[PDB]
Amino acid sequence: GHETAAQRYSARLLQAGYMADYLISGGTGYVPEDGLTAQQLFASADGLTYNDFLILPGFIDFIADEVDLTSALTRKITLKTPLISSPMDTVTEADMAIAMALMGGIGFIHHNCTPEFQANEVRKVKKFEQGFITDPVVLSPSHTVGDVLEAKMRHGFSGIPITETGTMGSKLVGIVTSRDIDFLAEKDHTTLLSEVMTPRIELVVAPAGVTLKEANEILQRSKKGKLPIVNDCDELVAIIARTDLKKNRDYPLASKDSQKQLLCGAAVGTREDDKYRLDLLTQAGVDVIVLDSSQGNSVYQIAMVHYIKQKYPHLQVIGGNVVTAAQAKNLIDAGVDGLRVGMGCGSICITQEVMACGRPQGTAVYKVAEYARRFGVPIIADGGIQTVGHVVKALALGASTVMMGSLLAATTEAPGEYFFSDGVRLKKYRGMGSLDAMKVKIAQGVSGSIQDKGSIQKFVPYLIAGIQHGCQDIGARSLSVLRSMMYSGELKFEKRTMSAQIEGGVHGLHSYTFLPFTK
Amino acid sequence: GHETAAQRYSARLLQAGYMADYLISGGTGYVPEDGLTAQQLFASADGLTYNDFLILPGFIDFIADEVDLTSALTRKITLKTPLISSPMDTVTEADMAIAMALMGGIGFIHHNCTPEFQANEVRKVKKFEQGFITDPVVLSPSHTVGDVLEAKMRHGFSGIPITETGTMGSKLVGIVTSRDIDFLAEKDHTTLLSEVMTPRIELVVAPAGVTLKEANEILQRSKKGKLPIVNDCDELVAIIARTDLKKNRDYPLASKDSQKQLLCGAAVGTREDDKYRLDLLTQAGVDVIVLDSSQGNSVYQIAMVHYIKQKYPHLQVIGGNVVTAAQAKNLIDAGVDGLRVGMGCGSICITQEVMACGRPQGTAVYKVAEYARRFGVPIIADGGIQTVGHVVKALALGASTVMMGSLLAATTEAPGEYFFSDGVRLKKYRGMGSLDAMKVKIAQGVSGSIQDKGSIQKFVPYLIAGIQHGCQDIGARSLSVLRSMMYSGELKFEKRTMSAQIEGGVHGLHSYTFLPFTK
Amino acid sequence: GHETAAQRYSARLLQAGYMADYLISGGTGYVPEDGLTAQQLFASADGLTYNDFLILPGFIDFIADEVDLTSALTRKITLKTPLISSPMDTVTEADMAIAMALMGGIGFIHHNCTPEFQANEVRKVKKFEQGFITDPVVLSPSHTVGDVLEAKMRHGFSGIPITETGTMGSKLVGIVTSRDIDFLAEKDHTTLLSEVMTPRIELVVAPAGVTLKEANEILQRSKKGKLPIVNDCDELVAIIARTDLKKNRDYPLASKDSQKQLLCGAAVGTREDDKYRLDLLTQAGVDVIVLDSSQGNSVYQIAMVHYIKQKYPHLQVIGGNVVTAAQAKNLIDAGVDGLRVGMGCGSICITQEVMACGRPQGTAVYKVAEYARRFGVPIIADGGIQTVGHVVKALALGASTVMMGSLLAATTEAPGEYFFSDGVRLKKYRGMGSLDAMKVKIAQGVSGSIQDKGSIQKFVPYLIAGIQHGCQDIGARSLSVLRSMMYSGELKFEKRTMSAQIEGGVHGLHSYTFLPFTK
Ligand SMILES: NC(=O)c1ccc[n+]([C@@H]2O[C@H](COP(=O)([O-])OP(=O)(O)OC[C@H]3O[C@@H](n4cnc5c(N)ncnc54)[C@H](O)[C@@H]3O)[C@@H](O)[C@H]2O)c1
Ligand SMILES: NC(=O)c1ccc[n+]([C@@H]2O[C@H](COP(=O)([O-])OP(=O)(O)OC[C@H]3O[C@@H](n4cnc5c(N)ncnc54)[C@H](O)[C@@H]3O)[C@@H](O)[C@H]2O)c1
Ligand SMILES: NC(=O)c1ccc[n+]([C@@H]2O[C@H](COP(=O)([O-])OP(=O)(O)OC[C@H]3O[C@@H](n4cnc5c(N)ncnc54)[C@H](O)[C@@H]3O)[C@@H](O)[C@H]2O)c1
Ligand SMILES: Nc1nc2c(ncn2[C@@H]2O[C@H](COP(=O)(O)OP(=O)(O)OP(=O)(O)O)[C@@H](O)[C@H]2O)c(=O)[nH]1
Ligand SMILES: Nc1nc2c(ncn2[C@@H]2O[C@H](COP(=O)(O)OP(=O)(O)OP(=O)(O)O)[C@@H](O)[C@H]2O)c(=O)[nH]1
Ligand SMILES: Nc1nc2c(ncn2[C@@H]2O[C@H](COP(=O)(O)OP(=O)(O)OP(=O)(O)O)[C@@H](O)[C@H]2O)c(=O)[nH]1
Ligand SMILES: Nc1nc2c(ncn2[C@@H]2O[C@H](COP(=O)(O)OP(=O)(O)OP(=O)(O)O)[C@@H](O)[C@H]2O)c(=O)[nH]1
Ligand SMILES: Nc1nc2c(ncn2[C@@H]2O[C@H](COP(=O)(O)OP(=O)(O)OP(=O)(O)O)[C@@H](O)[C@H]2O)c(=O)[nH]1
Ligand SMILES: Nc1nc2c(ncn2[C@@H]2O[C@H](COP(=O)(O)OP(=O)(O)OP(=O)(O)O)[C@@H](O)[C@H]2O)c(=O)[nH]1
Ligand SMILES: Nc1ncnc2c1ncn2[C@@H]1O[C@H](COP(=O)(O)OP(=O)(O)OP(=O)(O)O)[C@@H](O)[C@H]1O
Ligand SMILES: Nc1ncnc2c1ncn2[C@@H]1O[C@H](COP(=O)(O)OP(=O)(O)OP(=O)(O)O)[C@@H](O)[C@H]1O
Ligand SMILES: Nc1ncnc2c1ncn2[C@@H]1O[C@H](COP(=O)(O)OP(=O)(O)OP(=O)(O)O)[C@@H](O)[C@H]1O
Ligand SMILES: O=c1[nH]cnc2c1ncn2[C@@H]1O[C@H](COP(=O)(O)O)[C@@H](O)[C@H]1O
Ligand SMILES: O=c1[nH]cnc2c1ncn2[C@@H]1O[C@H](COP(=O)(O)O)[C@@H](O)[C@H]1O
Ligand SMILES: O=c1[nH]cnc2c1ncn2[C@@H]1O[C@H](COP(=O)(O)O)[C@@H](O)[C@H]1O
Repeated sequence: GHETAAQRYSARLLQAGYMADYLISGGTGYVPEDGLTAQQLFASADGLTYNDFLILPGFIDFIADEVDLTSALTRKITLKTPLISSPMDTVTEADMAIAMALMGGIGFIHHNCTPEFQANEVRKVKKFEQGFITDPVVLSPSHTVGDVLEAKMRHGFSGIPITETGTMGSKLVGIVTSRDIDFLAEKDHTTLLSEVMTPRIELVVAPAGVTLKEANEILQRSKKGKLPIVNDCDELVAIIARTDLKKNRDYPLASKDSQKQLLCGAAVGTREDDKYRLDLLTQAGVDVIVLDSSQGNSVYQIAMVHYIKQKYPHLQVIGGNVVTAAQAKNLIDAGVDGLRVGMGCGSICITQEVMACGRPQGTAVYKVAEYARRFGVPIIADGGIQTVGHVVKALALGASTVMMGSLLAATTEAPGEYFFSDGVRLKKYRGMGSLDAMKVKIAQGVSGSIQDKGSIQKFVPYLIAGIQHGCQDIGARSLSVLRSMMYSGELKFEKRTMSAQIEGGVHGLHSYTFLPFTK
Repeated sequence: GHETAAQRYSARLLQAGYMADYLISGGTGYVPEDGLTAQQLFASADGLTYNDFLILPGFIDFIADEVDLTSALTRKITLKTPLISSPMDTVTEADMAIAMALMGGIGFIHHNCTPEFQANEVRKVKKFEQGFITDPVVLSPSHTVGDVLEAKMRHGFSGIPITETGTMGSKLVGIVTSRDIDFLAEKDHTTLLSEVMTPRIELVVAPAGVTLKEANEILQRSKKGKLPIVNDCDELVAIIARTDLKKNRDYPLASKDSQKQLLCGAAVGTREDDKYRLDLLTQAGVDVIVLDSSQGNSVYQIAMVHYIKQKYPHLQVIGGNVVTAAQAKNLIDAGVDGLRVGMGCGSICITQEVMACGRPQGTAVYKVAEYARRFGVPIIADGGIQTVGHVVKALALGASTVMMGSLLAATTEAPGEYFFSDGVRLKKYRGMGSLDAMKVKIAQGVSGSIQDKGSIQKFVPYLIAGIQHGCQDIGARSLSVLRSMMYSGELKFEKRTMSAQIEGGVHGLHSYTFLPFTK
Repeated sequence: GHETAAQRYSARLLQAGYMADYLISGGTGYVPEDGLTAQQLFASADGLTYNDFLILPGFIDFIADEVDLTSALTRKITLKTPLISSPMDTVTEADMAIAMALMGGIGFIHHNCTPEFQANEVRKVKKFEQGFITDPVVLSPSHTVGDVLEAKMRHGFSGIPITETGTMGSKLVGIVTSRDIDFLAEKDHTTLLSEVMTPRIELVVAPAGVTLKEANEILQRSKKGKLPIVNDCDELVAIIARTDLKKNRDYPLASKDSQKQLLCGAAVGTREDDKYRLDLLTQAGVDVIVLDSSQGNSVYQIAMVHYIKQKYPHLQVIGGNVVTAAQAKNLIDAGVDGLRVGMGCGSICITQEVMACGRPQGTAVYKVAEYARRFGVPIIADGGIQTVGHVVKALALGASTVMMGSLLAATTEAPGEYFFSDGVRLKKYRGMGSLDAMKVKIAQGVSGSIQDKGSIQKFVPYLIAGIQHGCQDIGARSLSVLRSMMYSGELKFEKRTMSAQIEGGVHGLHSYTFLPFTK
């Protein structure tokens, strides 16, 4: 479980110089009751959003850096950070999904594209970091230096083993890399690869049947960039690459599978066409699926959940969008591994004033997460996240992970180009029901634009530090402890009037210019 | 000289199927006279700035890519691009001066710092790209792997040759790079370098007395990252690095000296302390000096020019902001190698409303350049450059090179950090007389801010393409040809009314959003 | 006469190592001709104001601090600084007129008050600093301590010699100062002054007929605060105070008469009642008069000039507001000692759009000053002064002194109270024809308000440094040299288009925040 502020304070006193007290209660020391429990905050029957309340501070006995951010994404997937990139076309193709998985989150690739385009973007994510490279790019020695330059420009790899037949079943005859084609003149599409390859007699190679770690130490001490792995009959089984040891060293939080590939999610719809799409995504090695709709409690979605679970039984599935326990029930009972929570919140959205449907997002996260914990199901809080305070609030109210759109939009890894809208660098960010990119055909999104924020690799550690410092002022050692304090009634809340929201902001200053983080 | 639009058109006709005409004039064909000559434009005796006139289009017989942008900076320095970074604290330290020299321009490092700080920033520029590295980092084999990690942390160089003294006056015992320290655990500051160095029996080395091209080919075919150069007694004379062959390939315009180091300029003032400062800068290998002032026609500046030309007679000197021929005369006669032109123009200025002094910048560039060409002296047009049209206008009016402040400010290579003030990503940009960074002490600058523009290496090729397309539309094959057409009276101009400046902008559109450049 | 930039440069060359040239011209060296002469700038026959032109920079061979700002106010009055405070009720009563005279300018007290109020404000200016105090506060010994406190609260003078009769026509019996009444409790209005005065046997005194300097040395070595001056029969002739030696040390520019009193001016109108008002002002010891009217070329003003000159022939008179040489003629011919120049310029003014009359102020200063110098008459440039650049321009065009309203308004010495208008400290500033203060009775001014600027004693040295630095970039060693360069054609001007005025200011910065001066 977790240890109370009174228990922690009592323990820190017992570690220093400064009786019948244990017999009166014991462990349950006196704390004066102040603020509201989450049960009491939401018993009000009013629509509260992240701006309408505050979390009261606790007792601190740890540094903010010791705060554990480990989170369940689904019944079976754990991420080292609570952060998810939202499956939108102006947010997340492979560049974003790689950057999020490296920083210890995940991305879900968007589906405003062909099945083959989406499966190729998933395949680009899964190939970025590797244990054994088991389907390497291979060439026959009868190819040309111009074919190595073409391969480098088509895939992006220079380290190409050369086997007789030209596949990973033939016999190894050499390797080509950058430093044996890099200096070559315009005689590229004439010089045969046998003229440039480092020949198989020169190679450091390892016998096939070595663990990844044994092979890593062999590669590591060889001082080479590639190590070929070869069976008894001297045939190319796999390669490994020293840049993947560097990627490991460079990114200590990265979300990886057992093959040391980055985790990737993808979106699909609930149409009959989405089954073929799902077949290609599972061939591409996708780790988790979001089903993707305004209103997830439907016969169409409940059918698609049952199909995915009958066909790919090891695959993880997240339920659509829900905002009530009555919606969450039918999807949990259909057998989803997580739920996405939010309807009409989201910076680009107009669904509440178009459809009349939605819910205030603080209430929705609390009500759906409180229902879902009864079955062990994780919640994603989706949309309305404008600040690190909204992330800490979403997590404190019972969300396991937080999904962001506009906060990750106009980073360098978000799709498209900047275009300098109106005296500001200012990138495009749209919404998936925008009618800008998809019978009267009603819009539910608004095609806006967002200020430049630079790289995800510089912006996500600012989110992580803000979440850890928020947990420290609360007195929570981890996100699991934070949610345990909330369901126990130890975590206390205060409501805000309008003037309380105003005094929480910046007041009657003339000029105002905050710098977010400095490194 | 150059060939005229009539001559070019007549030659293009002679190349195709489509008499006594040559005898009437010959070569000088009829063109109807339209617009003004530059001498007529400025004979008006009104203060014209870059917005108050236009250049009329010519005859096109070449592609916008064939346009030669080569420019004289001084009597003896030529740059492959007309572009200079202004010596200001919020614009140009070594990161900017490296980026500008790589893209074929130059930077002048600012002097709002100590003599040792400025000479160290010059030394960082000169060390970034190298022919023979003659003063490499060297260690003795009695040093420890923790010293190599410290040398990487302090200097930035992974590849350290090892000699028995630990200096380049000694026999080479081997080499240490990253791939023989990169995997090491916390036993770094105990393990000796003799346990990790690739010994001199394993090395590829070349005999001292090779040319740089011979040494390049030896290094290149060796496939190693370093080649040590050694004398007859096996002592380390120099090293070369394949990193510099890559830098060369990657940056085809880069402004370099005979030692293959980047060119760097620096600023100094006209005080007695600037004599010592100049000595450190010349020890650091500075290529050119700006004497830096609001008003360069002074006894103090004319003394400093004579001092520099007596003490360092091979150093290049630029005269320090003149706007009249009468000012330019005394500095040209004192023996400067170029002039900086502009006074109280420049985005951060208040000099004209504080001092009453200045001149309108189109007029000043024309008057000073037309006087300076009589003596063969190049002009830098400085300040007021808001657009690529202002660059093309400055160059057409007789400037050899253009110096920019605010246009290069708030790039990634400009000094300082971004601070997200008011829904805009901004960087700090001030002016050198701004009283925010330096007797009543009057201000001449204003401490503003500028919006983010990303990297110089992405923004300067936009300037280059805009300058070449501007030349193509004019009908000029090079910037020398453009200035030759101007002094000959072939290049034609039109004055603009206020309404003409309005119709040259964007009109009564409701929304408006231009993408500057795409690829 | 002045010495030319060519002559100065040639002299600086003769001071260092760096023939027939003197014979070709001699002293008149070659300078390339650039810009316009003032004669040529105004020959254009368009209305130029201070914003429509610039002064071209010269040759510098002195530091900006060597610049002499000495100026003629009238035919017979000289001030150590060109600066005058404008006779308006929101600008100049005695506090402002003292502060301006101390910083080496002058103030003219306003006449929107009673004759006795104006003469009392003049008397407050004249009493602030003193040589011999010839009419001191004197009390008789039959008086109380309560009388000494009432005198201190009615005049402000704590040091009171005690003579028998209680007037200067009597024997001295002691002195009372603050230090021998300050500790007394509230039993004040009982105790006789003979109980508290330092008696005449204890006093250091000097014999009548000592010069002011001899008396200064006696007071100085005595270490006392006062020195009484006494005749041979031991009667009180005068006192002097060490406070005035401190004031003298503290204000080295202060505008003083031969009795070491500050200079003061006053306004009067041209009604019959102004004849009585003038008699009180001359009894108060006023130094100079303004005749204060929108249009000074009137039969009423020419009558009042002849009256003042026939009655008070030693008094200095400034003719009213003129903008043409044809107006200036009839007032110079009536016998004025200076002229005020400007009509409809002035920040609070509406005369041009109400009356159709006025003139552009650059043209008016030039045309009136060029006419007035033929007779040796000084010009005051009045109104439209927004910057130190406008002061330098007005002086360069031929004004001897500059008179300011809105620039001195909302200082601490300007009349009235601050009242914090709209989130800014913001004081009132009205105009004298404003109908806010005073048959349809037409308004000619606009009852506005101005930002706080602190003390005149902190703001006028900023003006002085700005004027001196402006003269230095022009190459003028004094204001007389600046006007000599202008009438000779050595001083050169450039006109400004609209875009030229725009590039002289601050450009497309996002934020902008200049600090005027730092001390
Ligand atoms: N969460 C929100 O607040 C919200 C609101 C609007 C849109 N969106 C987003 O925009 C996108 C579009 O959402 P959507 O709800 O319009 O997509 P959707 O395809 O789920 O629903 C659109 C319509 O198609 C119907 N439909 C779906 N599957 C069907 C099937 N098999 N047979 C017949 N009809 C079927 C639905 O009932 C609905 O009427 C998604 O990316 C979604 O996440 C989100
Ligand atoms: N070009 C412009 O329009 C412009 C205008 C204002 C300021 N600036 C910039 O701001 C900075 C400061 O310019 P500045 O003109 O104030 O610097 P500066 O050092 O040239 O001049 C400052 C003052 O010191 C004096 N001075 C200079 N050397 C002297 C010496 N040896 N002995 C005595 N006095 C001496 C000058 O005459 C001047 O009064 C520079 O970076 C300059 O480029 C540029
Ligand atoms: N300088 C300016 O541009 C300007 C413009 C308007 C007002 N003011 C100021 O307003 C204040 C009021 O003065 P004013 O400008 O109204 O002019 P004013 O008070 O001198 O005269 C007002 C009117 O009365 C007339 N008048 C003056 N003396 C007269 C006499 N003896 N007999 C008969 N008629 C006589 C004038 O001709 C005019 O019509 C002054 O402080 C003046 O300087 C200044
Ligand atoms: N060479 C190679 N690398 C692959 C392949 N599939 C994935 N990769 C990844 O691509 C990277 C290797 O790129 P290379 O071009 O071979 O050369 P490198 O020096 O190892 O990597 P860089 O430093 O990025 O150039 C590693 O991160 C591999 O995991 C493949 O078929 N061949
Ligand atoms: N070749 C290769 N080896 C890896 C990779 N990631 C981990 N390993 C190896 O497996 C070991 C696993 O230990 P860690 O590095 O602590 O755990 P990790 O989660 O796999 O990797 P990190 O992302 O660095 O935490 C490493 O020491 C490496 O030897 C990878 O991408 N490629
Ligand atoms: N080691 C080394 N060799 C260089 C460097 N720059 C040029 N060289 C070599 O010197 C020769 C110069 O030819 P270029 O490269 O065509 O001309 P460059 O002006 O020196 O370099 P570019 O900037 O590429 O034009 C070639 O053999 C280059 O490989 C450098 O930084 N380091
Ligand atoms: N090794 C080394 N490089 C130097 C030195 N002075 C300048 N350099 C430059 O530093 C750069 C990188 O040096 P290294 O770290 O040794 O070589 P590198 O491994 O190719 O550099 P990266 O690939 O960028 O890590 C080259 O461009 C050299 O020209 C020096 O003393 N030693
Ligand atoms: N008591 C007295 N003596 C003064 C005063 N002003 C000047 N003096 C004296 O008269 C002599 C004048 O010398 P300065 O003070 O250098 O010249 P100044 O022109 O009178 O005054 P400044 O312009 O203020 O320097 C000195 O002996 C002064 O001490 C004053 O207000 N009171
Ligand atoms: N005492 C006195 N000072 C006068 C008189 N008329 C003008 N003053 C001026 O007022 C100042 C002297 O004021 P005091 O009240 O005597 O006191 P103080 O000696 O200045 O001492 P503090 O006011 O405390 O600095 C000097 O500058 C005098 O020139 C007068 O009748 N008596
Ligand atoms: N396992 C190996 N055994 C022997 N030689 C190898 C092996 N792997 C690569 N080589 C050779 O080593 C040299 C360097 O290749 P490596 O992969 O280490 O660097 P690279 O990626 O090509 O160089 P760089 O990083 O500078 O671009 C090449 O000549 C290559 O053919
Ligand atoms: N001239 C040389 N002769 C022989 N071996 C060398 C030579 N120069 C470097 N080495 C050795 O070759 C190996 C690779 O070094 P190299 O400089 O080529 O790559 P690196 O820059 O260290 O590799 P990386 O780019 O991956 O960081 C190291 O073990 C190094 O000690
Ligand atoms: N000429 C003089 N000879 C002798 N005593 C004097 C003379 N002038 C003043 N005194 C006496 O000297 C003492 C100090 O006088 P002073 O004028 O310096 O006092 P003050 O101005 O009130 O002092 P403070 O500046 O501290 O307030 C008083 O007791 C005063 O009566
Ligand atoms: O067009 C749309 N209409 C309605 N909701 C949308 C639309 N597109 C995406 N969303 C939701 O908006 C969320 C992102 O919200 P944001 O982080 O506040 O910008 C997504 O994850 C979706 O749940
Ligand atoms: O404080 C200052 N006042 C006036 N001119 C300055 C100041 N600092 C720099 N400058 C000039 O401003 C130029 C840059 O102008 P910009 O490119 O328009 O932003 C510089 O190269 C200098 O000549
Ligand atoms: O009410 C008014 N109407 C017209 N002109 C005025 C009025 N009051 C003062 N002035 C003029 O305005 C000048 C001050 O102008 P300023 O310095 O620009 O504010 C004064 O010296 C007068 O000449």
